[PDB]
Amino acid sequence: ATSGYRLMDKNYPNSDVKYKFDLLKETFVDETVFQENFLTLTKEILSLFNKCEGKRQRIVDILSIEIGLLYYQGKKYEEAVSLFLSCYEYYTQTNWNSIGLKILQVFIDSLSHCPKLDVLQIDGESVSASAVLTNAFLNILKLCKDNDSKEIWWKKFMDLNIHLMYPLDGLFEVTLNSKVHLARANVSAIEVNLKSYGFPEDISTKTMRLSLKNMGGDVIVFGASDFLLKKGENKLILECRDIMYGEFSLLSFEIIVEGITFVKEFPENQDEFIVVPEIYCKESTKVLVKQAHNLNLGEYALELKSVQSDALESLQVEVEVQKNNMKNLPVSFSMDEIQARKRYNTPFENVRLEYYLLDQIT
Amino acid sequence: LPKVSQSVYQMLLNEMVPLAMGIERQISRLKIEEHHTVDIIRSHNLIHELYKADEEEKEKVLARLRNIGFQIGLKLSELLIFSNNPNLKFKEMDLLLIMKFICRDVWKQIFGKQIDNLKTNHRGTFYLLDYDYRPIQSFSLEEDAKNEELKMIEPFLEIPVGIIRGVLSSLGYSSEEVICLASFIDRPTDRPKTAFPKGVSFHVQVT
Amino acid sequence: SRSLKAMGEEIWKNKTEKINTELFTLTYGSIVAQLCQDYERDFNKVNDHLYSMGYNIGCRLIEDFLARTALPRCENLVKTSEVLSKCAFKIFLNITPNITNWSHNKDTFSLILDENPLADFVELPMDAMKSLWYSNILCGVLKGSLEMVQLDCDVWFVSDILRGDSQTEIKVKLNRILKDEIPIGE
Amino acid sequence: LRPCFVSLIDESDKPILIYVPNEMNDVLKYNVLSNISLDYFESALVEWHSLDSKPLLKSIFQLEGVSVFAMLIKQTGLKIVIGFEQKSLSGADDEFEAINQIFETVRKIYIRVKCNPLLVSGDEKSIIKSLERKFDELFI
Ligand SMILES: *C(=O)CCCCCCCCCCCCCCC
Repeated sequence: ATSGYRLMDKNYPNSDVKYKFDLLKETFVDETVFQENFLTLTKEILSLFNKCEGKRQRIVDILSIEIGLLYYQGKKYEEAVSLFLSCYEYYTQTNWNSIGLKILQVFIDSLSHCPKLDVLQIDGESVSASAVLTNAFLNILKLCKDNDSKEIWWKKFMDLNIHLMYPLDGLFEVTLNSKVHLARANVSAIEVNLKSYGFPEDISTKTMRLSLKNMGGDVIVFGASDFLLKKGENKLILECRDIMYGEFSLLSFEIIVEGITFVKEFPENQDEFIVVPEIYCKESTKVLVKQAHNLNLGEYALELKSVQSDALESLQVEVEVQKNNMKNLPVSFSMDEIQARKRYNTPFENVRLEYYLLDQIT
Repeated sequence: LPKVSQSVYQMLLNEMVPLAMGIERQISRLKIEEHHTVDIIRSHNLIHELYKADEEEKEKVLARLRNIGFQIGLKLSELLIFSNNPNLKFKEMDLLLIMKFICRDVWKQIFGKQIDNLKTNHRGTFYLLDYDYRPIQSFSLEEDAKNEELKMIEPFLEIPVGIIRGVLSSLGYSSEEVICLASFIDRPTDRPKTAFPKGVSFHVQVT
Repeated sequence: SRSLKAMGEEIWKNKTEKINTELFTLTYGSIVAQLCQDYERDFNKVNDHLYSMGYNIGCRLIEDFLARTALPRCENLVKTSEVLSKCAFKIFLNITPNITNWSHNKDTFSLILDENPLADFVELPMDAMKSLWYSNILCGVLKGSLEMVQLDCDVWFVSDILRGDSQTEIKVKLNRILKDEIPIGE
Repeated sequence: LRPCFVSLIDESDKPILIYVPNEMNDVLKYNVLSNISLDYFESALVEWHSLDSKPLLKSIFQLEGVSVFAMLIKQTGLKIVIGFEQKSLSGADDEFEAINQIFETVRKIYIRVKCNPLLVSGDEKSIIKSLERKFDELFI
């Protein structure tokens, strides 16, 4: 009231009435000693509170961050950054958004100011300074809900490496629009939409993959490479080259930006499985397998046909049987040994594959 | 304070099992409302359908109706706590106080009679015993068909199960460590014989 | 014997059991909530299903209403309006809807619900702001009950305070007064 | 009496809503005050009511020139905290009763919004929007 030296940001209701707080003009005669006087008082309070078991812990954290902000005001950031490592991210799960914004903003600024800041350790293995800085940055992106004024942090970091996952949710959300349909010769396409309400600017992605898992366990990936995400609602088609048919359950969606990978792992057992049917196109290379047409008595065989064979650089087609009794292989591609696989390598128009029935299977 | 006629409320409460089957049959008589023909099937037919539908259909309908009762209890409990203000605490002092509150208040404000004496193991499960169970006091089939009668009532007994489950929720315990089951094992011990012959018991367990 | 208003007040005063309105609101709201939940918020058909509810419950409720009041059969909209305005709502829901919008040749009219005890506190989402009615059970009850007094009526909602309109209105137009049956034998 | 901030916290220390009835960084100060007040409940320093089964208001502390009161809902675990300017209080018993009435109105609004039969199960955004518009309607 008598001087006006601001402490961080805390201000009182400006009352016209003044107070002659003059008799104690010894501990704040200058501007410098005031900061460490306040620090000493706060440290004494912190020590007394910390000796109260663990029944009063929130005020301890508030006082600690107050000490950190005073260190930041004093421009001795080396202690401040270390002090903030404890509650590095603590005030973001418990919905204290302004507290998290303030603390994590000052943390990022302090880390960005000092020259070296090569290595730091939080509770164990020494984590890279850039690795934690980018985590804090990406956290403030989703935490700060201000529409257009978040571009300051973006411009701060673009001008500023480890393959690093993150929980994509909170930045992007994706829903399945329509379902699979043929688009070109031998590629099944599916159109999806993703709303980018987290970042302010357009994103130059590198690879986008949607995984569909079968009930058996194997998976198929619908890909899309080098797609420029616009700021807002945008739709795009994901193409899969190597497909399987049948029921399929959605597994996960992945954005691969240059350096970081955002992953969103779906829940399990939704009973919203999508089906990948066969779509017939005249211009589509395929291979057909079926029992032979002309054959002798007791001389089984298969016929492999290559529709739309024409020119092809190369292809490896392999055919293998499955056992039924769960321990019998009721067919063999050899009279002497017991084989369960054929491996063709060269192009063909029509070929005759042998067969040797084992016991009785129809 | 304002009030509504009890008869219309009771009829609305009873007409949930017909909802519980009509809705499920719509997921899985004809007349024109104003321009489009809507289909209505009589309420008494749907209860008979629920008697004879399926083992897996019945479980789905009972779960749906339990969810309805859970919503009743969940919304109702906060209002009763604000109004009557019992001497409970949030999570657990003892289950006896919670059940005493339920018996003395919830059944007063839903039904017209206090629920009767309740058993107490003092460790695990509690039994809530009600005689003549108001919302089915006028339910019957025939002079001879008595087993069919009882087996045709059981879906109606999910409203109070859901209500109790909801009231336990928002009062500490969630719907994972609480299991409640209604049954007709109760006897008309010495009370005057009403229309319905058999009482109702709610075997409710917590941990 | 007595005026309809006097009859309704007298029967409501000391000839009926009573239950709290707030419990009724909770019950109906839970019903509509479950309907909303498991139809995937397809609000076009929840209206029809609530209409089916209203028809079913009112087709029984008419018996209780007539057993209590023991009124004669209604014959024209003029007296029917008086009845369901100044007794029938008073016995059950304890409200007195107003009559306005008398169409030409006394064919149709509208019930203005000054207070709707079915929606004592409700706030629909933006999805239902202009899709749901939330009070279809009332007009369903009206259609079901009036079907049983031997007169077919077309009843629907014109407006609702929940959707943001000035007042809640229920037009109760009549289609035809169907006649009684007779048992011939050939 | 215009409150400075209104905070609602459940049993799990999850702040539902810390609405401020709108300078810019006062929300930070109010959030810090709410956090400090949160731990004040489970403390032997203050004796809660525990008498006649009635919610009891209490003057919990004064930091940053903001008289802040709080109430505890014993049966549900809900916690309401309300702040006021020092210059707007005369320290009269009728003012205490008025503040208690404001607390009761806030509790009624919270109950009415929570028992709305269109809340899906736990959609917090709808609760925040409804409570925010109701508080806008009241404190104005
Ligand atoms: C001549 O006899 C006409 C009689 C009047 C029609 C009967 C009206 C009964 C239904 C009134 C509405 C009750 C409330 C329904 C919502 C639960």
